[PDB]
Amino acid sequence: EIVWTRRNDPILQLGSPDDAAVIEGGAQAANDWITSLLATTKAKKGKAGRGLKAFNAHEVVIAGVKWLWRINVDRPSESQIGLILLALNKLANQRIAGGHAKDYGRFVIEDVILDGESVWTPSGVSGQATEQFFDAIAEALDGMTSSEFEQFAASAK
Amino acid sequence: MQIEVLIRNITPIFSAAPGSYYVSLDGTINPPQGASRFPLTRARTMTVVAETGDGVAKAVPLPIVPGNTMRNLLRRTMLKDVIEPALRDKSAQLSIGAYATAYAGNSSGNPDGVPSSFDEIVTMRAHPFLGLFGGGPRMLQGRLMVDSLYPIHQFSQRIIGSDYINDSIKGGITEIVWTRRNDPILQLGSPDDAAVIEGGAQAANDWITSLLATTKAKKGDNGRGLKAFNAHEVVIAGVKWLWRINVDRPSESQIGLILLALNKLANQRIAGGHAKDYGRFVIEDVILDGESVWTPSGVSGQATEQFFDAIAEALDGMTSSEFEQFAASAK
Amino acid sequence: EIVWTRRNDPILQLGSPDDAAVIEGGAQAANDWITSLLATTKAKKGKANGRGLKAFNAHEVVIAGVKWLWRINVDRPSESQIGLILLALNKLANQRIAGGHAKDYGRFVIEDVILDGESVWTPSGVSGQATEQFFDAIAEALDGMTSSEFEQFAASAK
Amino acid sequence: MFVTQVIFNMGERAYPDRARAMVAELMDGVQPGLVATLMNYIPGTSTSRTEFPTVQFGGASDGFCLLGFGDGGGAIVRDAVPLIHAALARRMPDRIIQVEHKEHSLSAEARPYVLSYTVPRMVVQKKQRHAERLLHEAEGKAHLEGLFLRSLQRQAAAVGLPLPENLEVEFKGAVGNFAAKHNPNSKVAYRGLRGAVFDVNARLGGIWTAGFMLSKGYGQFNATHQLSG
RNA sequence: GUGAGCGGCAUCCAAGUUACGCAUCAGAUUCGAGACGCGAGUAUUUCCCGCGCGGG
Repeated sequence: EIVWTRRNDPILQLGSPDDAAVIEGGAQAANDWITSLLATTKAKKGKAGRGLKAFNAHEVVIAGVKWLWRINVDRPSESQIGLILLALNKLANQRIAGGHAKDYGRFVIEDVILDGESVWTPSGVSGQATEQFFDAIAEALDGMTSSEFEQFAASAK
Repeated sequence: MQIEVLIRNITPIFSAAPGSYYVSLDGTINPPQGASRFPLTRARTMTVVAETGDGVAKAVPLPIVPGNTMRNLLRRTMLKDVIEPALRDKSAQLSIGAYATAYAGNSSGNPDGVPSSFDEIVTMRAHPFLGLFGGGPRMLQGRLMVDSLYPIHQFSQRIIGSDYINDSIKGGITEIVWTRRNDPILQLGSPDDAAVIEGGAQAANDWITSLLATTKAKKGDNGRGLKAFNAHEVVIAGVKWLWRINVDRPSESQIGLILLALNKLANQRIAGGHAKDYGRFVIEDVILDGESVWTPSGVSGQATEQFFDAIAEALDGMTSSEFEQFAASAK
Repeated sequence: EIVWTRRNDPILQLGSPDDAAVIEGGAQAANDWITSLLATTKAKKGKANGRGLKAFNAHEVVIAGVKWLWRINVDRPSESQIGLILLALNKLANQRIAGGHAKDYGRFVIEDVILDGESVWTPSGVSGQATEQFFDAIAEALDGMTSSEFEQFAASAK
Repeated sequence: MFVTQVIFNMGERAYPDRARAMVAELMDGVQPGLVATLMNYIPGTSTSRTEFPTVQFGGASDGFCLLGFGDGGGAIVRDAVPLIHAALARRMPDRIIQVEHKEHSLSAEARPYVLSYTVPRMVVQKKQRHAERLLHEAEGKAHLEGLFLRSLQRQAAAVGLPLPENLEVEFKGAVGNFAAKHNPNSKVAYRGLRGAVFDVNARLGGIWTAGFMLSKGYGQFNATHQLSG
């Protein structure tokens, strides 16, 4: 679907002496702004820096559609699967893509399938089938030190 | 920080949808050619996926208030009712560019294109106002995720949820409102009526003669004439909405600012219909992370006193310097 | 189809001292990084030697869902070699055709395997009566397979 | 299939014939081509045309009404209203003349139902030798529905509108009688009947006319605003 | 019976790894479903348009 977005010029909506009381120069500054805008508009139209007024559109996927996300890992350890499942437990707290101002990208996880087995409970990824992964990642985090990151990021030249 | 605001409008909401649509005299939207076809200004709608009770999912149009409109409503409330008086108390003046940046996120249409220093980023993101919204020359990420206004309807249950299923409405919630325009001179029928007009009868007869002259052309512009019969579509009155505001890790001052805006939100109309008193709403419940902080006197109670104290402290030490630095262009 | 790919400078998405708390030095390090980035960007703009983390490029891919034909010929093989090829085909869908590891490219599914003009592919995989001899022969060869042949093959005369 | 109706609100209710004379005097000043076109006069002469007149007059609650039959007559009225309105404004500076234009769609269709129509004023006599045929209602009735059918066919042909070939119009009754006077100087008063009602086997749309001498505005009736029975 | 006749450029080899289209933006400002169809004018013929009769 297409959403139509508009940007206003605050000074054009400013039409009371109290409204311009907060602006340096008072009414003189607003009058200069409006007349400069008028001159620029007339010059641009005659010609055949950009002002504030705008009218655009952005195209979004409608709300309520279901999506399938396929994550594949080749020969993972228990700690890595645990980390992935921990991220999926707290994944809904973050938005997918774009539209931060307009709260776009919000989602809810309907199901998580773990090699053909559904491991999604109402309270997240839970169950005996996932206990070893969580225990392994908890131990790995308790043993996590920055030396691995520093060694990884250090250039060899 | 999840905020869910329950809004019931006591007047119809008129958020006009861009584009030219035509309606017949019997309410038929986009009627076939040949019959009378008057222009119709449709209400904003968003197609959403919903279940109509048969268990299958289909895309249906839902009349909404666009999220950018509600975000600007919140911004204008905060500025005009909380921050502008605070700056006036200190007799602080914002420059024209700073005012433009505070009211529309930027002063010009050309972005700076360069990043901001980390110190500037943290200073603005800690600001009670500029942190919430962001923008500016060097584009800044605001902490505010303002969503659209979704009516509590059977079509939005797949979006808002089933928590508010008691306020749902099953039928349509839009209505065609017919407007007119009669010519002032066409109502003059006696010589004493036009005693104020320069020349009176002569001027009125000249003007209607010009109207007849420009009306003689039917088929094969400038000076259309003061006569019209069109219509617009409004979301009917009384429907209960849901507004969702999510904030990315706020300080207590920013939460207090948002709560103050919600307290003073009912003093500003939602969207459109200024001339016809459209957009009047009352807040019926405010939920702050699953807890209801709304009282008949507004947002109060010990659960929100720290936010109000923090925002009051921030306002009492608020200067125009932060806005001037935010709106300053680095190119 | 053409897919557009972006890379972002992580230090530019810091917005609070909490995010920079894990960074050694913290706000000072972030400011130094951003100042160096700005200076490098200005120098590159003026000149128009390190490179930053901001990148916008594209790569071109074959759209998903298109059917492919793969033709394998073997020059007079023993039944062990045919059985080995059949086993590889049975376990081939677990692999991925080409590059694009990060984006999960190259995933596929085998639809039909034709063996000398006849179809030998079942829902389970390469199976049937016609392929029993190949599988038995390759099983025997695997049981009798040792590292001696590989070692002799890889050995260099000089 | 368009009949243009224009209403002039003189302020004081106007006679049809007096309005005709007044506008003819007013038109006499302005461009003669529009003058002769308006009163259906041959350019250079002042003779009433044999063919079905398309531009005619009529009364109103506060003035006179222009009724331009057909596409040509409608166009003539449409480009003639500004000049006549300006002339009226010049002639009466003591009152404000106001004009609204109503462009109607003209159509006639047949239905098995018998539709009853009423006409306020009717004229059925032109000459005494024709009044010799009108000496009694025995010959009058045939003349009545004959005149109605002839007028309907004439206006349908003038506007180019096909008409139900199986029409049967039947006069029903009378209420009142009046007199028809062509010119102020003429002493002869033609026959006039008020409250005339007749039955027709067709749904009449737009405005139709019956009688004689279309160029004055008598014998008119609006089928659209009259509803039906 | 052509300085002719006769003569495999052939075998083996992964283009792959890593990378957020993102941040910011009022569909707003004005205008009545309320007005419009005749109870308007005398007695018997006058200049004429089609040709006894249609018709200014």
